Amino acid sequence: QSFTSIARIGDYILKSPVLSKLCVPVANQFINLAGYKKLGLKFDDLIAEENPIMQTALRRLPEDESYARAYRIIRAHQTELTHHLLPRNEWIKAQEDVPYLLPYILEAEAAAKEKDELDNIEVSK
Amino acid sequence: MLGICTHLGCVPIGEAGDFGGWFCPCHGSHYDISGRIRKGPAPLNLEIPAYEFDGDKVIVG
Amino acid sequence: SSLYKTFFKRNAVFVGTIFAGAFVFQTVFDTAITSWYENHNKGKLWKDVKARIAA
Amino acid sequence: MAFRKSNVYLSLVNSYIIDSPQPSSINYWWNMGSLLGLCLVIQIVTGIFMAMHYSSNIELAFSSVEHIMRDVHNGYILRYLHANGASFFFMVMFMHMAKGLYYGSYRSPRVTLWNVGVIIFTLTIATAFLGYCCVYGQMSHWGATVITNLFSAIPFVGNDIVSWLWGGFSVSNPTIQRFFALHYLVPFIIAAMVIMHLMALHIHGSSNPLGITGNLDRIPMHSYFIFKDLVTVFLFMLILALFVFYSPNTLGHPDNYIPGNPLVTPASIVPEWYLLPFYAILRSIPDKLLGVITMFAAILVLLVLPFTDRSVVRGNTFKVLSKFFFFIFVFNFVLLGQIGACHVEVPYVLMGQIATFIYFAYFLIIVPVISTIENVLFYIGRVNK
Amino acid sequence: MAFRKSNVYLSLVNSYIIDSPQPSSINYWWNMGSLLGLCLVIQIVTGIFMAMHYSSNIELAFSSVEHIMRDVHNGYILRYLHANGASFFFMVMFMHMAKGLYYGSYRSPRVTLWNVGVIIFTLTIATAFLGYCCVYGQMSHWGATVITNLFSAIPFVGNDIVSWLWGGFSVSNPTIQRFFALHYLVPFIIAAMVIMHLMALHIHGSSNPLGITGNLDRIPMHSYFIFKDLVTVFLFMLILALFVFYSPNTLGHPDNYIPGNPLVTPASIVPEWYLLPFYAILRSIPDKLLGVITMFAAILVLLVLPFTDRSVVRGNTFKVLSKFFFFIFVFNFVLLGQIGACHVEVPYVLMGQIATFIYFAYFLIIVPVISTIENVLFYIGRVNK
Amino acid sequence: GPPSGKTYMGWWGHMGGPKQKGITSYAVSPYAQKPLQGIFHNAVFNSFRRFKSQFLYVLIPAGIYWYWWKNGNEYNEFLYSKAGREELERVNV
Amino acid sequence: MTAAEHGLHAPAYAWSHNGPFETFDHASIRRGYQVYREVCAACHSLDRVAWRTLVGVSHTNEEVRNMAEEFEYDDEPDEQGNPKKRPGKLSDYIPGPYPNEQAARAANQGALPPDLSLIVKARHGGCDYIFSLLTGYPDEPPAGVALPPGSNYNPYFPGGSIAMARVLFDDMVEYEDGTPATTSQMAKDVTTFLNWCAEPEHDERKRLGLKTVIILSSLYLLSIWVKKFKWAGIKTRKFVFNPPKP
Amino acid sequence: WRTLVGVSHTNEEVRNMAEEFEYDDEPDEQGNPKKRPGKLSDYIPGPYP
Ligand code: HEC
Ligand code: HEC
Ligand code: HEC
Ligand code: HEC
Ligand code: HEC
Ligand SMILES: COc1c(O)c(C)c(C/C=C(\C)CC/C=C(\C)CC/C=C(/C)CC/C=C(\C)CC/C=C(\C)CCC=C(C)C)c(O)c1OC
Ligand SMILES: COc1c(O)c(C)c(C/C=C(\C)CC/C=C(\C)CC/C=C(/C)CC/C=C(\C)CC/C=C(\C)CCC=C(C)C)c(O)c1OC
Ligand SMILES: CCCCCCCC1=C(O)C(=O)c2scnc2C1=O
Ligand code: FES
Repeated sequence: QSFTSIARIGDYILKSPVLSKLCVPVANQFINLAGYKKLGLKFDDLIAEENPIMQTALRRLPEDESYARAYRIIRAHQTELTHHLLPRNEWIKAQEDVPYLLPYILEAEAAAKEKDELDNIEVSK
Repeated sequence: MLGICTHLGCVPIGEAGDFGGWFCPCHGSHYDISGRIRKGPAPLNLEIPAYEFDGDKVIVG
Repeated sequence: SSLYKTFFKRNAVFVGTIFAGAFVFQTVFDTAITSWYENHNKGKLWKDVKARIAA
Repeated sequence: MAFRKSNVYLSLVNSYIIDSPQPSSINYWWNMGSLLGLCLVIQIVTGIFMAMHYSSNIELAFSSVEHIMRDVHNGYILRYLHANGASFFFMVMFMHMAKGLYYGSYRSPRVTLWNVGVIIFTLTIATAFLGYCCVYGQMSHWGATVITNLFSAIPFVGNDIVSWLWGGFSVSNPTIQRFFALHYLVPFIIAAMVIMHLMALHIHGSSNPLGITGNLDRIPMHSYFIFKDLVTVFLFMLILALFVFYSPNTLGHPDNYIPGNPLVTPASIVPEWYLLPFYAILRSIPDKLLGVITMFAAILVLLVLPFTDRSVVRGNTFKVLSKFFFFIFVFNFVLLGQIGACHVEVPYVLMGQIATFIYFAYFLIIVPVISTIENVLFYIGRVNK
Repeated sequence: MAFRKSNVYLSLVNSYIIDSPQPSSINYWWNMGSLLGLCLVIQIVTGIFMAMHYSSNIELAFSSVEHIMRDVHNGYILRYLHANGASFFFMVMFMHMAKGLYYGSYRSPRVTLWNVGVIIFTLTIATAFLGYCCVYGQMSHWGATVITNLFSAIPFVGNDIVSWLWGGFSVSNPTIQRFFALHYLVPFIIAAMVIMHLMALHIHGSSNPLGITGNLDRIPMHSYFIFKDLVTVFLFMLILALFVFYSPNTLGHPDNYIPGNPLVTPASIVPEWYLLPFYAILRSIPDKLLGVITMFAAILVLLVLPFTDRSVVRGNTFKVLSKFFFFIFVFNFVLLGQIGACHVEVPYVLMGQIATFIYFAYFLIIVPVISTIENVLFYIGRVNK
Repeated sequence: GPPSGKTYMGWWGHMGGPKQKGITSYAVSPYAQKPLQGIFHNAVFNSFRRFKSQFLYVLIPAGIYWYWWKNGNEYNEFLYSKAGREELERVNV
Repeated sequence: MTAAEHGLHAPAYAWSHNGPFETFDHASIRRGYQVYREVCAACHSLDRVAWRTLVGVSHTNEEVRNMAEEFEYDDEPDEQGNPKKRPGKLSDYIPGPYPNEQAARAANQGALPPDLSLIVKARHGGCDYIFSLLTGYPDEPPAGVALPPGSNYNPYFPGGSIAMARVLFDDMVEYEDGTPATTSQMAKDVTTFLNWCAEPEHDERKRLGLKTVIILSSLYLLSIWVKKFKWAGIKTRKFVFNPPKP
Repeated sequence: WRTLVGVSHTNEEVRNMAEEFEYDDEPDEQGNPKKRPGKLSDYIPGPYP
């Protein structure tokens, strides 16, 4: 499933005050139960990278964010192998759990979709 | 008749089942007192082989 | 443990000493087991039954 | 460079067993693979030694196995090892497969890795079954009868393929002898398939429990994982030892200690425990053709998972809804097995039918629906607009 | 890149069969290798199909082969193909080996390639022999007796290894049954060994008739050599067809159509034609121990050639003395074979002894001496000082 | 050799990850560490934790399936006893 | 399925051979053999057991030799081709009461007494089942049971209707060792002897098992320790991040 | 016997030839052994036992 699609559905729900008050609280509870934050990871760190879109995205990511993603991932593997969690004061806070890679992922998907569209354009005389 | 269940080949058990006939323990096919398929995966009735009578004996073949 | 440093002195045990020990172990262990086993079943074995028989 | 790197043969060993970069965080669930190689060896070795004393003729097969049990020095150890080993082979395979399911090991770029694994599973089922027929006990004969008849479901030629497979009017001397020849052959095809499995694994490497990349922190296979593999290898042997010496027939069927009889099918037939879930699925469809098609589909549906998993992250580690449903699937599978050991009676038939539904629905409905919902939840829980 | 290059499995096929760079000048002598793979397949396929109808019991073995001959549809085609195929397997192997000898294929950097080939040759001899014993004819029984006794020559434990190998007091029911199990196993070890042979060949590539480098002018395996291989594959099949249908027993022994008899050894024993040269060498030494040691040495001496060939150029193409002596060696080998088919009588025993001497002297004396002389001749024929 | 297809894993020195900088690792030889015995007192109450977070995902689905099985079994037993031979003729065929 | 069809569940008797460290009771095996010869052998064969296997287990080399010689087996034809008999030797297999399946049925209302060589392994329940079946014949079948002519009732047998009548009655055997030959004592004995027939490797198998389990247990524990040592450097490894300046 | 049919003799001729010989048949309802004439499936008998 593309991130363009995830955003469409997610934004629609986010705007309408009917669903926005019904869902978000459930989603927040879901995110806490997932527990990735206790390992020092941000959700965007969890996205599977073995595909062209994600490789383009990670390539465009500015230097400072890249070094940080690297530290978070290594730190996560080490904690996991020790079968512990990070001390609570090291957990990623909700304010920090920002979709930092998302804008690069969406830009790449649109670029990709356009090319797919243009390579297949029909012509009407 | 031939005691070969028409489903997957097992030999039906005598005087058992829900129709006073034979029952195949393999997948649960029930046959009646005429040897017809009444319930279960078996699609046909127990086949009848060629035979003739000769007094006190029958010759199957 | 200084008990180790007296025989091997800060070095690991070598294959030769391992193989040699294995041959010793195989015999000692088998006797220890067959013994304990037969004693546990005293009275049930053929040895024990043969004694109570006279022919 | 080191000799282990330059030599044509040693470099293969070096790249696969010594210097292979492994993700630092893999857990004991990643130890099942080596355990599967070990099982394959134990099956081949004990099998060849018994083949030296075995006769495939229908009039001698059963007695030759008894001959292996009573006269061959250490013969009973060979037979109980081979027999109990087959069971242990499946216990470990299911865990290997379940591990893959849970961590999204079947996902891109390891699809080829997953598909070759499905082929191996099929070949293993075929192998164990053929071996089962070689004992020529009561269960053997009827199993050989049922499985070969499975092909009569094919329209038009079906009954022909069957008389062909039998080499005669029924399961007889041409059947069991070809089954022995075949039981010996297939294990070497599994070995070749296992090599292709490993080749596919080597191009992208192992995944890990976090579901993300391992490229930032790897450690050599040699030392770390060689010694960790040793831990489970010994544990595996301890448990197998307990069955072989203390309870050799617990995983078998008493009916197989009775010579096959063409005229009498046992009053109660319970197939091998690892085939029970499939036996239940077959039994749940009151139609011959549809019955066999659905059973085969229970295996082929594993191929669909890379496409129906709509998630954006690999694995169930950080997914509440997916973990929950994963276990519904696991226990549903065990239930199917329990139903397979029961008689076709009232509460059981309907339970069998519902469990079968649930089994297929997991792959085709639950996973795609749940993964989509989870994708959205992950998004709206952090985006502020 | 092309899919054949990127796919994990297809690239192997591409690098070995399609894009492999071959020296533009190789001749039909380089076609024997593929012919050897073909032979291996024909042996495995026909063998498995016959195994479906074969019984290894000593009381049924001979008759089960007759059963394959008389009752199995196309059975005689299977047996004559398998039997005549073994012979053709050796005819082609000798030519493959002789080709290597003549062109210096055994030289550096292809030593590993040559050594693996020697191992394959040994495994093939062992395989054919075990198969020979499965017929359980008169020749079978005595062959099984002689070859297993070969081990009694070992001091101290020798007679023990023998009673062990037999599984009893003499060649009996435990013997033939283990021989069948073993005959089925070994061919798959040859296959694995054939893969290692090919791996070793791939690192430096094929040599060529000029004996020099091929790096300046290569052409793709695909098209050129695939189609050239087809030419000899068909010729090979035509000739095998002539024996199978028109003269199926010319390469066999009439004594094998007589069931084995523990109490009577045939008045005239002539082993398989491809073993005759070795049989003659054995017979030429009036001592038991020394007799078997010299025979085994007749095979192992092939390992010495990379060191005793003192030449500075690879191959006999441009070498007068070496070509001449190469053929003395070839015809000496044929002579040894002819001696093996004769009775141990007067002119023959001495001829056998001299031929054996010549055989070993080629590797240890003639080649090193001649190659040195040729090196010098090459020098003084051009240097003017 | 022949050109190789692009993958998502390399080898030591070119593994394929992003350029690392700023991260510093430290380690102490296993030889200088306390012989295996300290995996208690400090590493005992910490353990069992990685199952207190999971058992629910396993227990509930297990519970659900155990009761379903027990229910159908007890019903079967009743149907084939004397008391239930009446209901058996009702639900059977 | 109705209880009458499944058969009454056999309870768990305390056999001296139950338990990882327990051997068969060879005295019981010996007695059991006598009960088999004097009672069961009349209708049951024991085809898979060879005389030689009795030596050193339940009888002496001499005793078995005498027992085997009381029976005749087909010998190799004489110098002229006419068939001839011969006394039994240790290499032979214990002979059965019938020459073929048809004669076996003729002598039993049409039923076929199965071979007892593997009977203990060829039935769920094992020893508990065999014993229970033998000592579980009621004098009269439960009320309402329409027992077919020539059949007998036994609750432990599936379907209740068995073609074998009760054959063990108090003191029908004179135990050579003096033991009181009550019906339960005899059942307890044959069953033990029948267990040995089916699992002759029993005693030895359990001895080898004890060795195997001790070594593997030790190896397993030792590997854990070795693994932890080899992993200590990675396990206690520590990281620190210092954001690089632009 | 069957291999002779269509080779050197007719189906009928071989049937007559085979029936002139006796072979061991399956035991009767009571267990006593009994003989039987030959059929095409049998193998040509030899002069000595
Ligand atoms: C002939 C008069 C018998 C004597 C003496 C004994 N048995 Fe028997 N037995 C006999 C028959 C006709 C049958 C067939 C029963 C049937 O309905 O098929 C049997 C069967 C058994 C069995 C198998 C029962 C089963 O579970 O299928 C056993 C275990 C058995 N018999 C044991 C047994 C022993 C140990 C005996 C001596 C103490 C004995 N039998 C005597 C006929 C006769
Ligand atoms: C000839 C070599 C050989 C190989 C290779 C082999 N087997 Fe067997 N197998 C046998 C023989 C002989 C028997 C019959 C003896 C027996 O029952 O154990 C047998 C029997 C079996 C049985 C029946 C066990 C029982 O209850 O008696 C199974 C199941 C089985 N094999 C599984 C396997 C599996 C799974 C593999 C490989 C992955 C395998 N075998 C490989 C020879 C082999
Ligand atoms: C089971 C598979 C099987 C394989 C694999 C196999 N064989 Fe055989 N082979 C047999 C059987 C069965 C026989 C006995 C039937 C016969 O005589 O042909 C036999 C017989 C033989 C014989 C005796 C031929 C004769 O005179 O009857 C030889 C020689 C032989 N094999 C060689 C080989 C060689 C060489 C290979 C492989 C490179 C091979 N076999 C592989 C099954 C096999
Ligand atoms: C239906 C699937 C499937 C089957 C069956 C299968 N495998 Fe795998 N195997 C996988 C997958 C997927 C992976 C990748 C695991 C990962 O990295 O997450 C894998 C990985 C492996 C590994 C790497 C270590 C590990 O356990 O993760 C080995 C070794 C291995 N398999 C061996 C085998 C052998 C041997 C067999 C059976 C004879 C086998 N596999 C059968 C799916 C399968
Ligand atoms: C004792 C030696 C030896 C034996 C036996 C041997 N090979 Fe070879 N093989 C060689 C050598 C050396 C080469 C290299 C030839 C060259 O390039 O000059 C070679 C090359 C090859 C080639 C390349 C093409 C050719 O014919 O030159 C193939 C294919 C091959 N061998 C297959 C096989 C197979 C299949 C077998 C047998 C089952 C086999 N070989 C047995 C020595 C051997
Ligand atoms: C990327 O991740 C990995 C990983 O790649 C690997 C490789 C492993 C380690 C595990 C393995 C390599 C398992 C491999 C298993 C195999 C290759 C098995 C191959 C199988 C065979 C059956 C070989 C065939 C054997 C024979 C032909 C011979 C047997 C018969 C004999 C000796 C008969 C002898 C006769 C007589 C008379 C004496 C991991 O643990 C792992 O985890 C992270
Ligand atoms: C550098 O130079 C080269 C060169 O490299 C190559 C490769 C070749 C070409 C030749 C080859 C590649 C030969 C290779 C041969 C092999 C790899 C053979 C491998 C052998 C096997 C026996 C495979 C094993 C087969 C099986 C397990 C299956 C058979 C059994 C079956 C199908 C049973 C089916 C059962 C039923 C019931 C239907 C050249 O000609 C050459 O010359 C210049
Ligand atoms: C994937 C293949 C699953 C195999 C299902 C067949 C199971 C199966 C039956 O359906 C059967 O009726 C009998 S009778 C004796 N054994 C069996 C058996 O194993
Ligand atoms: S075979 Fe009778 S129901 Fe399946």
